[PDB]
Amino acid sequence: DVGPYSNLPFKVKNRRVPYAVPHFLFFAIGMGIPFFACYVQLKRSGSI
Amino acid sequence: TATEKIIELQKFYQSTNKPIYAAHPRSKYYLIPYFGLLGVSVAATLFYTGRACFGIKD
Amino acid sequence: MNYINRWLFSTNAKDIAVLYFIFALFCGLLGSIMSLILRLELSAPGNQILMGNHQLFNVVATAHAVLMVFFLVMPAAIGFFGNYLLPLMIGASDMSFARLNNISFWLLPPALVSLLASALIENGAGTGWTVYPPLAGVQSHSGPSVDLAIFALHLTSISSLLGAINFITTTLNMRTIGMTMSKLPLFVWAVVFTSILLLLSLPVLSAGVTLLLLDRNFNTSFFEPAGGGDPILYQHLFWFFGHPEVYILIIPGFGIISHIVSTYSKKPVFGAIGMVYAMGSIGFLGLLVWSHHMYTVGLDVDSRAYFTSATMVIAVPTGIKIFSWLATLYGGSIRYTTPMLYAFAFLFLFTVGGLSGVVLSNASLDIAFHDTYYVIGHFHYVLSLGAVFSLFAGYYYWSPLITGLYYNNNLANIQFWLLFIGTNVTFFPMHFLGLNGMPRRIPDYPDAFAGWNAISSFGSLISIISVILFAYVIYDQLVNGLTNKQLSTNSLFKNPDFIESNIIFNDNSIKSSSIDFLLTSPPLPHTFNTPAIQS
Amino acid sequence: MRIQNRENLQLFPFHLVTNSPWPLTTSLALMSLALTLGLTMHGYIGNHLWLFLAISLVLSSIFLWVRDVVIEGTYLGDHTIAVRKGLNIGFMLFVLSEILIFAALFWSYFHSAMGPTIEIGCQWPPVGITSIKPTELPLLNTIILLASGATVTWAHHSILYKDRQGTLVGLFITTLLIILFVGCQVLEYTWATFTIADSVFGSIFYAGTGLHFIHMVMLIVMLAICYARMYFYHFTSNHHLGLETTILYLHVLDIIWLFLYIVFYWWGC
Amino acid sequence: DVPTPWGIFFQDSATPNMEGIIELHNNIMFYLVLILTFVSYILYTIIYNYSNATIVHKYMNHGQLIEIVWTTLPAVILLIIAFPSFILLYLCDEVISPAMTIKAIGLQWYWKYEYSDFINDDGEIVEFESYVIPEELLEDGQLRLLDVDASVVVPVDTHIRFIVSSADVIHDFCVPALGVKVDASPGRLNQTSALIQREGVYYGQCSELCGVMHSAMPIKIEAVSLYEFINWLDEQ
Amino acid sequence: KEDKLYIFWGTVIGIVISATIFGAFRYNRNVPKTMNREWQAASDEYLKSKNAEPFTGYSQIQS
Amino acid sequence: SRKLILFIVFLALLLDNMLLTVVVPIVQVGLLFASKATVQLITNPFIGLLTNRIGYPIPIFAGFCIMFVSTIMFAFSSSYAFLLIARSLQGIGSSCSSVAGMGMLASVYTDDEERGNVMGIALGGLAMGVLVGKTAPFLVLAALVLLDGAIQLFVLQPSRVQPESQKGTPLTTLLKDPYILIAAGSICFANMGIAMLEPALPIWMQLGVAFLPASISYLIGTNIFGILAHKMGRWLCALLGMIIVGVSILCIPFAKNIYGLIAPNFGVGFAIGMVDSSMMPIMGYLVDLRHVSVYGSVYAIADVAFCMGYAIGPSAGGAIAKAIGFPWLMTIIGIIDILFAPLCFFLRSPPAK
Amino acid sequence: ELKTVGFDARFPQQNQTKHCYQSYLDYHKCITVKGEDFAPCKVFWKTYNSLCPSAWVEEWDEQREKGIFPGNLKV
Amino acid sequence: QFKTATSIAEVEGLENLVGPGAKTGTVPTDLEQATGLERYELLGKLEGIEVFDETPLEAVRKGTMKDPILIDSYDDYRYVGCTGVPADSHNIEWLKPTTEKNARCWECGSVYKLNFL
Ligand code: HEA
Ligand code: HEA
Ligand code: CUA
Ligand SMILES: [Cu+2]
Ligand SMILES: [Zn+2]
Repeated sequence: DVGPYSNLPFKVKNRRVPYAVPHFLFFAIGMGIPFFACYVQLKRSGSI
Repeated sequence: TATEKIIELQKFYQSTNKPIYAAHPRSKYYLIPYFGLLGVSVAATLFYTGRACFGIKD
Repeated sequence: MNYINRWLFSTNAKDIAVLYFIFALFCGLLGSIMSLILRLELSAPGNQILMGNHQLFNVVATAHAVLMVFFLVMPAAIGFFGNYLLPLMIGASDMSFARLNNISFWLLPPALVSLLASALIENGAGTGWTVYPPLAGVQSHSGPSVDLAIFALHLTSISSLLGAINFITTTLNMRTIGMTMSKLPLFVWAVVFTSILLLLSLPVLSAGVTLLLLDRNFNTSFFEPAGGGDPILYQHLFWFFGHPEVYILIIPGFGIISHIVSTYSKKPVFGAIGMVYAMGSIGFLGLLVWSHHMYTVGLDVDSRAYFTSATMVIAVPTGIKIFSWLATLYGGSIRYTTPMLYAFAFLFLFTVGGLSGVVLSNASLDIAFHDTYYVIGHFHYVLSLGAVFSLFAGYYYWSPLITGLYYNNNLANIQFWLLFIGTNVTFFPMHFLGLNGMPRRIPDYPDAFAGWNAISSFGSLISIISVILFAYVIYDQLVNGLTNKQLSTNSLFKNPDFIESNIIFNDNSIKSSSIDFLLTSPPLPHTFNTPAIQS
Repeated sequence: MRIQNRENLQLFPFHLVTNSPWPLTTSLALMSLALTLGLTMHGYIGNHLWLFLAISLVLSSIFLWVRDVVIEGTYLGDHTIAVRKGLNIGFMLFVLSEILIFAALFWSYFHSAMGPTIEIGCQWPPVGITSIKPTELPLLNTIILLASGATVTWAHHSILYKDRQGTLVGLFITTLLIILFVGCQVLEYTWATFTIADSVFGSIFYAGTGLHFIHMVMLIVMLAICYARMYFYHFTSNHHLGLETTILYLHVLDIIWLFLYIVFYWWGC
Repeated sequence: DVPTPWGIFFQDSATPNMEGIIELHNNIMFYLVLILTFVSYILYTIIYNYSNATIVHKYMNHGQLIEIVWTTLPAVILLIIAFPSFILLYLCDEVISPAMTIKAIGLQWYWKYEYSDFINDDGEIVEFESYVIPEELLEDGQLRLLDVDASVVVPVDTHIRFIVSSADVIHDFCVPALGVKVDASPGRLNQTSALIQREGVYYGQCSELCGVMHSAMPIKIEAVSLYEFINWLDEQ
Repeated sequence: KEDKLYIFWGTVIGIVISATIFGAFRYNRNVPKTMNREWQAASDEYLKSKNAEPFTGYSQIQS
Repeated sequence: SRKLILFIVFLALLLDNMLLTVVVPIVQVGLLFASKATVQLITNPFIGLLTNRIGYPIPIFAGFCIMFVSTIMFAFSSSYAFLLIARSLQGIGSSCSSVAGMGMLASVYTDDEERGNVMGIALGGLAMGVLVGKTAPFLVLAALVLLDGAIQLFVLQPSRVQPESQKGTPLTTLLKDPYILIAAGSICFANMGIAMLEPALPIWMQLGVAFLPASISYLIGTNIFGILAHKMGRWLCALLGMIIVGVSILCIPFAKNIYGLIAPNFGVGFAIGMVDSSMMPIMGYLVDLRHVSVYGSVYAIADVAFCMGYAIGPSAGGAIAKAIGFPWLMTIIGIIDILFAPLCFFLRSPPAK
Repeated sequence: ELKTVGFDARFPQQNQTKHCYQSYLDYHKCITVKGEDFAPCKVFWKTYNSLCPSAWVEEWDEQREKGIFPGNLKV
Repeated sequence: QFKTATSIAEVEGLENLVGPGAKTGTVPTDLEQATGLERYELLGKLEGIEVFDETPLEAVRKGTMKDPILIDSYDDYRYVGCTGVPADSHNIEWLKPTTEKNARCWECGSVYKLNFL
């Protein structure tokens, strides 16, 4: 089964949910966590 | 038989069809408490690091 | 069960490099959004986004330092390019201690959790990246934040030590039949010379951090001056780690550039023995200087004169490497593909960022530049434009071989030009702000420093767009990547010569100087059954 | 390579490890140890029986590694001449790293011994702290260490002349000659006049001679697994790498103790 | 002095030490500009001439004379740089007779100035504390985050020795025009020396990080004549 | 020839977007009271009476 | 101030052993290898009288310039006579530099406790030259340090000839004293064995890893036992040092492999370090107790006793190795080094005058 | 006419933390003997009042009055 | 698990390399306790046969297409690195001979053929 889509941990083709959703959610979480941290520490210290 | 079971266990660890860490009929006694208590040790430090972010102390 | 025994319980060295890449991408996204938070606050005078909180500004700066000194550049330059390429270049099947490679990967996700949990249970850890003793005590930071942040610098230290011992032990006795240790490629020498500094530097950091912990929580008073200690000792015990560290980030970059300069300009490298001796000299003279970070603490007058002399000497070996790269690029034929664009943008910007280091080396001139934005502008031209550019060049060089899927050339060029323009807009007026007198680590500034802060907030929004375009380049590589090899001739590793016909070239396509580009391109799981032969 | 049936055996002398689960479990134990020690020291947990589970699970994880290291060498039989050289180079590069932790602690001693501050009236061992006399129990420990360095040479030179009773007795005598060191040094920590918090002097004296304590519990364990693996016939007269690593580890600790006795216990003025 | 809005270069000097710093920087920039122009011209020649070329000189890979020329020529530059650096390091300091001493102790988020001389028989030492003026209480024309309520007033043409320490954490005394940047660590005294040649106002800011109120801790130095200093010292 | 135009007009529409994003964070600013022309003209008189920047220039006016 | 003198002396001893030992990477061979040591042995007593006349700083930089011009004449020399002349001038420069530098460290650091620490740091340059790529970084680092030294000594403050205020004792008066000679004999007989071991080691038996542990141990030994020799008494350190040198020398004939020499070599180098840093300060102590304080000729005698081993070593060692052999030579030098060690107890309290 | 401490070449460095302590100890040594009103023991008084911060002197005086003081004041 | 070998002429796998046993009260010898790829080296070195070769490439004669250099392998491919006929003239160029095609070394010109054993 050695081939061009065999060394990757995630499945890319012949998949039920298309690959755009797992590709987008990875970057969405990666650029959304450090705004959540700032929101929590702002709300714990009085300011809006 | 004698203390030279070395020439007997070397015909067992070869041709086993199981992994090395679970091949002998003694590895149950080592592997059941370890994996049992590890799932409590990890599940206790994910409850006290989420309770503590909300300000709750003991 | 086959998923678990092959991507969680692993032995293969090349299958941990892909996990290192996936981790490094995430930990380089988080810090870049944290940097965008900082640069959107330092835009105009006043209190704009963080309402009045000067905490959650220092926390963001600390967590942006740690996530890209320890969690992005080192996992990419050690895990993805060192674990994958070094066995294939020296000709070995796998590493010597494979389970230590697996633990050196898996110590890092527990190090991310403690750092992200050092910014939610309390005010936070706003001590800066250098966790100085009398601020990080129990009178300013009294909570489980600094403690959980100095436990994230232990696990990374253990991982780096265990990786370095593996790298040194592998290259000594796991070579092929006809390689002595003078026919090795230059990347293996770069990994060896960074792995020796990882042995010789990390115990001092571990000792200093542990003594800081004992001062905080077991009332020991190593660094408290009410019991007979000095804070300055910690500075020694920090910076003896600090200056080896910043060569650990840059030596694996250099060798990568050499390969690109050897490839897309069809000439061998000018003076390879001089290059390995130059890397050895740079590695040795990074341990005998550490106190140029501390000229204002009150040292002697005969000790500053030693550290000005021992700092400017390091310019002599680096010039040999730069001029040898110019001599390699001089005579040959040059085709401008997307690795050589990043290669050409590295030989100019490392020089500009490194010539500022000679101005800061003098103890007389450091009185005007210490804790000032000139230092920040100095080390961002070398960190963001010297290491990240080498990482992008290495990715665009070795990704078709590892993955087997090609990429669109035009979008990669647009990404490169956006990075170039935005990053040169961002870090250049920091020199002017430094020369006029703006200090470091301040949220709010006097109204005179406004205008340049309006311009350096504009390039960051250019660079984030380049990161998003890089994400789309990866997506276009993974989907329909088999059909992206006939669009452009960039997919060819080497071009036909003048006399070499096309019919002859299609029979004999790959000409190389390493084992790397002659493999089948997915590399096989067990890639060497019979040994390789070198004369 | 032109031996007749050569295809049926491996063509390069290196060890391909089978798939093992222990790297993940060590990391999951260190996660719990780091977070529990960060939390119990500032409230938030209260009960001190989670830290002890974390340390116990870490030590059992190393023991469960070393089992699969032993079975792959005395039963499967994959340790050629090259792999043994790799293991020796590896252990030397951990002994070297464990030396350089003591260098920073020695440099934390000479940065205060030569040049003390003004808060302490400028004097080593300062006023009100009575030091430990070096003509008492710190002589007994030194002579016990020099004897234990001599007894293991009678154990490594009796496995090469094929005398079994003469390898077991020497290892037994060495194992009882390291337990007495720990027993003496735990009695010198209960009959002292100064604690970890009583100066910069009481804080560096219990931090260079306390790491040595942890490093010498490891020799008691490593010598128990070297007596027990010799009693059950695992050691041949030319293939024993468990003894060679325990001998190199003991001698480095003896030389380190001879520098913890002239700098810490004798030199005070 | 005061910072200027679109600044490119240094602030103006009032001390010989800062003039030596400026002269040494302008001496180093000569050689750095020469090296950068040489490297840029070589890359321009490489791009303009040897791009997509038919002939590859793949046997010019050794060199023997040219590797000495890029090893000895940077060394001569380092010796020429190292001569005035050592002269400026050793020469310009308090060689002869300082004439005053001001102790500038750094507390948490303000400054404490003691003029240690002018002592009465009972210990009537003149002392004050300098704070920052808030934005709400500023008058018309004052500089935000730099203007204080009490300023250090010194004469002109007089050697002044500053002894800097701290009581809480590590601070850093800075007046950019005067060329003074020394730490303030909580268990030791540090010294600097300044000579001021012209009257005016000199502004400065703290450097080493101390906590939340790091950006509000200014330093302001006025340089009056001797008669005004005597009239000011008989009022405080 | 039809690819360099694509790269050029891809970089231009990468610079235009960031300018429109940065403009939106420029109208909605907290402007303190000191950043007005009638306040930076009162500072020049104080910097003129106490002689400051004799050699180069002093000017705090940037509207 | 005072530390730049320590830097100058450290670099002077480093260049001494670098130009002495490192000649091959950078009978006729017996005479050519020992050409430097004998001419240094002859011209050492003259500089001790010269420093009392013209002062300390000028012979140091004169020796540096003489060493530089002699090395650059040795660089392109082909004939035998000019090569012998070039190595003779190399030796006569290296004889001025070390003697005047050690005398000026003796002169500036008057306190007895600091002198041992500073000379323990300064003697560590005798092994860095044995350990020591391109080497052009290190030469320009040295050139920068000596530029700093020249700026402070000759530029900022004027320097005249300025002879010393007091007149020192002559060389024969120093040679009539028993204590200075018996202190010098310890250094001589300690260094004699390690001088003779080097040529006979290719005969008995890659090259750098045999000599590396002594260079590792020497720095640690001198930098530790420079400080701690004040409380322990210097005579006891000398006695223990000679004992350990003797035992580690007898340990070599029982070794039958190249890797078995690593452990005794440490036991050589550390031990000879504890011979040196203990005994070289105390000579400068003795003149402060019994004579008038001029430190030139005494450290000239000390350098004579240091260089006697390297002068006599290979020429006699080859003859003994051809005559009897390696293990009996090691046995006789070890018994001599052990037998000398009882009589170093006599330096506990010399009679003051 | 604005006169302060000169050079004092036994302490030539940038750390003046030993000059303060030595001046304080020397003043109290020469005031234990030779009376309290004597002329050269006001050179030391002006010496440590010109370098030392005041809080250090107050803490040292309280530590002296409680009997609890690490120093060599007993000659 | 089966009949034990005495020389390496009777070794048809890992099934012939277990060996006899030691006796009670004796430090065992390596000819009485060794199983895997360790005993195979042991039975090679007591005869003179080196199982794991460390001899480099032939650097004597060039390569013609009629008379090529024969490289021996147990696979269909083997990586061969050419560096010259006087053994250091040619730089390092790597080649992959195959059972269907011969490599030819674009700079100096030696031809390599694969011998399948
Ligand atoms: C990224 C890795 C990196 C690199 C490559 C360097 C390179 C150098 N750094 Fe380091 N440095 C840092 C890491 C790094 N540094 C960091 C992170 C900081 C910030 C500190 C922080 O706050 O924690 C810092 C800051 C810093 C300072 C300022 C410390 C302070 O704030 O006061 C100094 C000053 O001595 C210094 C020294 C040097 C020198 C001399 C070089 C030189 O190696 C540069 C060499 C480059 C060349 C010289 C180009 C060669 C070209 C030639 C053709 C040679 C021509 C010859 C001549 C110029 C004579 N660095
Ligand atoms: C690791 C090196 C590094 C990097 C990459 C960056 C990135 C950036 N840094 Fe720098 N910065 C530091 C070094 C670095 N910085 C350090 C050490 C500090 C702390 C100083 C202190 O604590 O005192 C600091 C802090 C710091 C500050 C805060 C200053 C302070 O508070 O005093 C600022 C603000 O202007 C700034 C600027 C920027 C900007 C705009 C970027 C932008 O470039 C961010 C955008 C990022 C990208 C352009 C690259 C994205 C990378 C990837 C996604 C590629 C992944 C790679 C592979 C695929 C192989 N940095
Ligand atoms: Cu206060 Cu800085
Ligand atoms: Cu640095
Ligand atoms: Zn060829």
